[PDB]
Amino acid sequence: VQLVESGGGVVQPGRSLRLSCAASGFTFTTYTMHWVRQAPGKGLEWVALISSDGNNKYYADSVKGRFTISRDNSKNTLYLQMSSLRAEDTAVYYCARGYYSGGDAFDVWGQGTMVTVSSASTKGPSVFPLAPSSGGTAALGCLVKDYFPEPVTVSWNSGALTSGVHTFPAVLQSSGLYSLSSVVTVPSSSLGTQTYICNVNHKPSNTKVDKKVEPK
Amino acid sequence: LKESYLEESCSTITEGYLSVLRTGWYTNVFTLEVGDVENLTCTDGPSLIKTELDLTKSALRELKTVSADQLAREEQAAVTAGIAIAKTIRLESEVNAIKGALKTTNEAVSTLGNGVRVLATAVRELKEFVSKNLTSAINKNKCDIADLKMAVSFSQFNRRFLNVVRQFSDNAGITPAISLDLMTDAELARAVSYMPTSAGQIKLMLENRAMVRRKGFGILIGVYGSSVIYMVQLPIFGVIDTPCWIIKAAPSCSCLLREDQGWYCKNAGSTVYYPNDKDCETRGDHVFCDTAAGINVAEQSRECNINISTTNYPCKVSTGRHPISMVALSPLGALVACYKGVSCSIGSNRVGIIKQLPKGCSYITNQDADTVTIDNTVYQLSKVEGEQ
Amino acid sequence: DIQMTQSPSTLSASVGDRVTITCRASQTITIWLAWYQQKPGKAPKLLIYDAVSLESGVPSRFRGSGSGTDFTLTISSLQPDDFATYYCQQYNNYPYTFGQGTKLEIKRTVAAPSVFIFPPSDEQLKSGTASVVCLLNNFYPREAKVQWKVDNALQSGNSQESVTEQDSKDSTYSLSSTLTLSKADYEKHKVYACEVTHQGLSSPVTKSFNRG
Repeated sequence: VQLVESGGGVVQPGRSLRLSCAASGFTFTTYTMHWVRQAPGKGLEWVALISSDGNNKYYADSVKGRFTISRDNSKNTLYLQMSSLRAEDTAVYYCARGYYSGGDAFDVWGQGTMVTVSSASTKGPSVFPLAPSSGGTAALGCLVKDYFPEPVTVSWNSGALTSGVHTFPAVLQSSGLYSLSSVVTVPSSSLGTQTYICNVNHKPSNTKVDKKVEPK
Repeated sequence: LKESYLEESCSTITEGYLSVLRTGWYTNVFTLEVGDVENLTCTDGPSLIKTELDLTKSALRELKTVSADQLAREEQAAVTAGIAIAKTIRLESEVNAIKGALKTTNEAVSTLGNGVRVLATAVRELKEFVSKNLTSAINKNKCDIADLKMAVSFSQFNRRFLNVVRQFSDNAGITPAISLDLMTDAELARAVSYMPTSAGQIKLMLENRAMVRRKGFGILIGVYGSSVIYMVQLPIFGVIDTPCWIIKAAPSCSCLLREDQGWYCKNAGSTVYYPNDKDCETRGDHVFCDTAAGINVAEQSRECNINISTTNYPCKVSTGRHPISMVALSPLGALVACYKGVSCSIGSNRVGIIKQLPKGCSYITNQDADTVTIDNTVYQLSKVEGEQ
Repeated sequence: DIQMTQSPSTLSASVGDRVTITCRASQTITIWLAWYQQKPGKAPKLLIYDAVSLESGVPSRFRGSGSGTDFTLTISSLQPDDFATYYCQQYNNYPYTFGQGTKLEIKRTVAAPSVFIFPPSDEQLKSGTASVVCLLNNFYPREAKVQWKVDNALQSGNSQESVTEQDSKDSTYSLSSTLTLSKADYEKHKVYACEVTHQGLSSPVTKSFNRG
């Protein structure tokens, strides 16, 4: 009893992409199916429904004309054919089941798959040290600027130092590139005695790099 | 659909709609059998089954209250005729004759002593669990039983009952609609079938169960031992696929506006008018109108759509001294009345303004527009034929 | 479309409290509504369908209440699990619209942010861009206003902020403002200030650095 979405990825504006949703554990042919999407940070937004048989498909005004919903009750799979993708369509896309005939409350959702429509192309991050400032304890960090796409994974002392670490959510700049900062607070009596290294990794870029942050 | 605008009168007419007329109410009486819970006690102390048993006993205690609260509402529009039905079924005679009719089968037609026939349905799943599976192991009067599987089955079987109590408790005995716990999808399917009309009307209602639940409602009868009795009034859409048209109007100013705005459906050649907005409701190209809230108008009324100065019918156009600028949105377009001398503009959703409009009446389609703006207020174009 | 208005946008409460979130539709939607519990990174979980009916698996602390346009959702005894973001949704007609969301945060006693400023790295300066980082650490609540002033002159649109999720232990938030300009633009003014105002501060606190 589960739905599983697939087909999400990074594409350029104007491109096309097909999402499929595998249904199992219930009588998929009986249920009216939906697609509901959620931009990063934003709230939920229904986009499309398709009836149990397929005669009636409906779409929100935003995706109307570009997206096309379909289903194959033989393979228990739900489809969404996205064309003319704009950067606004960047979101996580869940397929959801209607509760009952006429009652479209969504009682079963999928994991969701991430779709990223951005004009930029793959690029690793530039890591810049945030030298300690302060009292009693001190704060340092690593600015990890100008990378695409998400995500990057920031450790500290290769995962040994975990308390006081604050890795902020990425912000995508006007450039179309993501950037974040990861900070930690440490005692001052230890800044010279103990070494502090942030280990950044960006798998879409294979940009594995460590930068030691020091007192200036 | 065809939507044509009338330069005179500054109105619109959207033709090509197909009726779904609610001509009657089918009555479905339900017996939610609970299984004599209050004879079971919880002396083992705090236990999970004891929480679930108190929930069920607290639920019917509160349901006995909500019936008691609204019987005292007797001092002496389709619901007011529906409690009159609920009056006759509340007697112990009818309840017993109904329960007796359902002893053999889970569903049967019971002929009421009042000369009417209602459908009787039995939802036994709760009582079946409370008697066969529940009261057997808790018979020790100790609820801290080893089988935790029983407590989770109790939660699953009583959920429909708990939700019905919550449903009737919040609305004080009369729900505004048929919910999933009032009737399931399958129970709805059997009831609409049992209605007195042909296959076409059954087919449409079965394809539009959401309208059946919308316009249908439910009244609570009361508790009779371990039997939650309640009746659900389902709409009977006995006349379908007849022609309907909507004529929405803006003030034309020199100053007049058309008072016979609203929905019009034909039933057996006699045109009928639905003035209020809640009488009719649309699903695609189908108009679900309430027959009771309908006004038989003479067919000479379609003369207001060729020239109002035709003394075969008094088209009753109304006049105002102070001209008011307004925007009455139509399904396939928009009529904008802009007679006060303000900035009036057609727009789109990613291009912006397309053209400035003059002072007066002018009809617009969605084909070359997406908004209409006066001053700082913008009106987004849509098929709000359900707007008056 | 039917516009779903939730209130409040943010609700801060403690374990054991009762909590009422209200949803409001622009048109009458009869009793066709749904309440979802969404936790970060996870799909929404349906809680109550129709107006008051409970979904299988949902605890009894959840209560619905509403008819027509004004609906509520009351959690009768807050458990640590209940803190997420809650959404309402109409299904009277399509398009199906949701509410803004209501974040159920845990309440803790007010804490003022520990402010830190970070000058642009030398390596970043050699590349030609200068981003100055301001850090507000462990404060409550999340409401905070950070303004950049270069040479006592306020800046607008050249900074962008980012907020942590509420700490599992501290129950606090941290915030990061990153004012960005070019090296040439960076090298014409000397003081770079970060003015912080937050209800844990009696007066706005300013943290700055003189380059060199």
